[PDB]
Amino acid sequence: MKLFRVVKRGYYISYAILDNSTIIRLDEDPIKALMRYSENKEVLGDRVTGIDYQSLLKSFQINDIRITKPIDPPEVWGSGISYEMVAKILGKTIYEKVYDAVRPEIFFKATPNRCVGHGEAIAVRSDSEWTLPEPELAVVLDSNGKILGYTIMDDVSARDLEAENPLYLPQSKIYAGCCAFGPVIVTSDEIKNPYSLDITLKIVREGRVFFEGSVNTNKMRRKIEEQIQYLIRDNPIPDGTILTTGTAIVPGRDKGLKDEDIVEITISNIGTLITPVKKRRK
Amino acid sequence: MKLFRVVKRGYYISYAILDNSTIIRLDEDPIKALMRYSENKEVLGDRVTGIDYQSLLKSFQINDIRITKPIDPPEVWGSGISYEMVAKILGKTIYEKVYDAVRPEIFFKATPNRCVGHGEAIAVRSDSEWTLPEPELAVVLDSNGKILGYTIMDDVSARDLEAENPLYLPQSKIYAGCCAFGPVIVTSDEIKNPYSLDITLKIVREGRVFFEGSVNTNKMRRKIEEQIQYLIRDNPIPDGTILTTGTAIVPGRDKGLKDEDIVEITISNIGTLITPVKKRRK
Amino acid sequence: MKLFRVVKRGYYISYAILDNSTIIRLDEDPIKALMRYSENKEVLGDRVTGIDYQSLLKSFQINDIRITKPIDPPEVWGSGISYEMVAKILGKTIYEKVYDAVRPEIFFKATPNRCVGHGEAIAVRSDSEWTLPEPELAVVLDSNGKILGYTIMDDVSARDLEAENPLYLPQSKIYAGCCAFGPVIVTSDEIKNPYSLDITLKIVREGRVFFEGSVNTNKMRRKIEEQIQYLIRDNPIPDGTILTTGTAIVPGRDKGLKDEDIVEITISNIGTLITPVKKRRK
Amino acid sequence: MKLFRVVKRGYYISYAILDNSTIIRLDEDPIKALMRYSENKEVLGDRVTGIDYQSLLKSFQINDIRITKPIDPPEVWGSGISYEMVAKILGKTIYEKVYDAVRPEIFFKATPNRCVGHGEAIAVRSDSEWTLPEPELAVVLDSNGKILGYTIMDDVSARDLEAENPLYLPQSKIYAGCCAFGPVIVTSDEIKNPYSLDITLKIVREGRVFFEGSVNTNKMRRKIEEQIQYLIRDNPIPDGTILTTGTAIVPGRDKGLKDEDIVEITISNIGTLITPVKKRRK
Repeated sequence: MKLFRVVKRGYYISYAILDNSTIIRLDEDPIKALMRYSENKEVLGDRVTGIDYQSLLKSFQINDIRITKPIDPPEVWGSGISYEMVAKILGKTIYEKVYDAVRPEIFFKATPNRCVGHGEAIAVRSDSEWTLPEPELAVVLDSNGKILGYTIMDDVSARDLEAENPLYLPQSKIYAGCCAFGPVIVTSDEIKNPYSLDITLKIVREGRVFFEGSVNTNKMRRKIEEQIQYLIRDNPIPDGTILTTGTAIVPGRDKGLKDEDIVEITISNIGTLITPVKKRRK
Repeated sequence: MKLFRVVKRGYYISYAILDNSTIIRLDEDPIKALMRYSENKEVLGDRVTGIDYQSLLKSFQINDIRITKPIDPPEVWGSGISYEMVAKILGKTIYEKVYDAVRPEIFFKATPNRCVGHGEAIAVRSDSEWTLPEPELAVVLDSNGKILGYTIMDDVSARDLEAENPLYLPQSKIYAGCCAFGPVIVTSDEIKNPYSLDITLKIVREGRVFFEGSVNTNKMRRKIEEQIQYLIRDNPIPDGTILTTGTAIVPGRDKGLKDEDIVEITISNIGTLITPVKKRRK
Repeated sequence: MKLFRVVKRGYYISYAILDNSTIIRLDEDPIKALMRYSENKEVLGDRVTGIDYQSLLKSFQINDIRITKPIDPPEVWGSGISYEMVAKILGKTIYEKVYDAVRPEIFFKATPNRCVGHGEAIAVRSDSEWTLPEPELAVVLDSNGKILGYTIMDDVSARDLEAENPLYLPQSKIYAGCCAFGPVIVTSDEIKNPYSLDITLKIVREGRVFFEGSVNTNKMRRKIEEQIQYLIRDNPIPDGTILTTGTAIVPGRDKGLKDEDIVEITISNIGTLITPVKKRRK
Repeated sequence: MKLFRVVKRGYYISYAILDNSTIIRLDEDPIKALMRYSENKEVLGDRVTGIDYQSLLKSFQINDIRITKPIDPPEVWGSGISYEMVAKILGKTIYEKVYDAVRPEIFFKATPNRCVGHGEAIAVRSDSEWTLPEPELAVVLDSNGKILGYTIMDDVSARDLEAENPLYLPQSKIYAGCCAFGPVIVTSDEIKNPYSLDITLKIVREGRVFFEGSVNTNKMRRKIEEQIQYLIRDNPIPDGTILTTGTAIVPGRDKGLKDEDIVEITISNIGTLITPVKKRRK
């Protein structure tokens, strides 16, 4: 099952694609719907025609329906340095110490209103000279830490403020439009092996491929279930929480984002998340 | 006005004390009520007798009413190193670089369900050997960053995990019972000078004053309005957000919290916030 | 307990008077509150001062509080010809046949929005030349038919349309402002004997006692519990239904109501319900 | 447009048939949806397949969907003696006086919870020996009295209690299961001439046509818009009110309903409303 959501005259409607490319309109709340599928694979709703999923992906809007965030995630948490490869602890950089330590990095990324979806604008902080997208695999979680599905997430990071001091990390990570995900949430059975997926980042400036990069999830050192385990320890998370698993694609110092740019992120079996860039006014 | 809230048979009731020690039961939501007072000092409700504010402070519960968090803060943000006085940037420690830099530290502290109030238990992470309370002045904010009132907050911090690596800071700061505040929210006109208040920390173990410390807010280097300014920049905050302003009282390596302890925090004009300690099971 | 309700800035607040003239503000819905008292006589709320019940009765409004209907009755049912003393069945008038028959009269009187309260205007139909108030004792009922309390009701009746044909009875009885009740609902234990109460009707025109009449409930032939029994038979009634028990005070053909009139109805132990009259425009 | 509604796992879903036999699932509340069509004929929703309208009509339930009342009518009002052809006024029977008078009969029939729909059981009062169905054309109304659509209604009447005394009419007309309507609500443009429709009543006992009768609406003396006019005069009605227009098909004294019977009512362009009969236990 692949689940997406549209906004129509100020209200939401959630749809799901079954393997045979038939579209079902959901009776239930999308998060609630994912928990059900996670148990017995039952889907409650009616089969619809006239919903052009393929056009929605390309054109975002058709008539009076517009695609958006597939769900409203109550909490979004991140996890950095999970692939194989200035502030320093006794000679070693903080990043490489965490790479080797038992305890992974876990941080609070976003609230639902700080997130955007397919075809909506991510933002660059008014006071950042160097902001990069971080293309990551992300998981949707229930309150016990059970994986309800997968999606593409863009962990938008004001890399310059982070470099200045690791104590500025929250300011670098949490802001309006700091996070984008979609275009769907694929159920768990739609991905046989999560550690064998291709993630591709493209930044597009005035029709020009300004950056192109790729990495496969088989290069992920720190496994997903360990990230989950450390996230939920003594820490209650609501149903529909998203944990974003980290990035391997890191553009250079010169590849910093700016106004009008287009960030396209592709992951096998999920699709391509396209977000325009809007630079904040001081 | 001094505003508190009780839980009675599974529902909340909000009350407010006017200077002449008369208690008013509120018609409005407490956050909504604070926004009103912030404009024209109007309070909507009826005068009540039989509500023993003074007993509630000492005994927490009377008959079927129990005092709790005065409001449900949609977001709680912290701000460290704001008073005058290992990871390091070119010789200098990360903490002292932020002490001198233009940009203050701002971090996401808690969601409302991760907070507790007067007479409820703060927690120590199951995997922390050294956790300290951080006694701080805290402000209640509207969406524009206007100060709606003041309160006492305990920024409960797993100091050992933080010391190990600054990237563990979120794990050290965000968990169930990681934050406590109360016992009231005092309106802005109840504090003529916020930079002239006495904050006192006491940890009590088996009847014993295990730690006692004090500092006055006139020692606050980084001012409050600057913390607000940096918090809201490109970052939308909901009505009733609490920003906690930082601590000067830091117990030693040997004064780490444990099960059954009592943390009492006193600030002039606000009162005394008392929270028992509960140590988490692995 | 004597329970009343005010409207304050577009919202309701319910209060209750305990025998010792102390006023309690209710935590619960008034209908829900009556069901509780009906079981164990428990009242949930806080004691208030500054609510001037006695002024409210006389002046209707004080500052920003105005007295109104004590509850929103989901259904209002009437019962005619219950005291001892043209359409006709085999010589006898329909009214006198029902007087003698086993089966009492039961009719649907009003929906909640067709009702008004103490100090609000009852109406006369635009097409009625002869409308009279019918001063009656009324009972508040739970879904099983248990008496939750008593009140005063004015069954406002377009007597001329009724006289023309008994099939016009619904049109004579159901309209905007066709019904008024209050000023309180007295709990069941506040009336030792319901069949020993004085009901008094006064119509007041330009300061003038235009009509004065009285009757005692000891003259009630058809008992209340029989009316209840016939009302609920095969007929589900919601909690807080009001059944009005019938009238003995009937003004003459010349005493028909008109614009600006004042209808005052008094019953022992309950009080005096005052409603101005407004004549409808064609 | 022809609009119906199902109950599925404790919740409602509303569908509409467009002339070309395509089924649309509604985004809006059905009453709200009818008001929209009444203005500009716009319908908000998605085209569905797999909803077998024709099976629903015949079998009531398929899988986990069951057809029911097409809407929840806030108020149901009746109107008797509207076709061309003991209590008496000066020699003439009350019924024939109303037949000739300017003022039609209007009565309150039911609340929504006293109504049932296609395939659900109408009831006979436990104390009625002679109850008949009254097959009528019914209109759905907005608050101004504008006709939003048409439906079939069964005005179930305890004819014996009515005959005994016209003051028992409410008891004869208002009870649990006293009213049934459906199976759809047809929009106004689906009926070119409301005064040219065939209404057919069949009572079925153990496979046997126990009664069969028919009449055409061209025999309706008292017109519909006059009934509306008299209904709303000084009397506010909510959106989605149903007014039932009266019957011409009256079975004999021997054709009284009983347990297990099947009442089938057919009207041109609307369909056939089928309701089993359940006799009440004393």
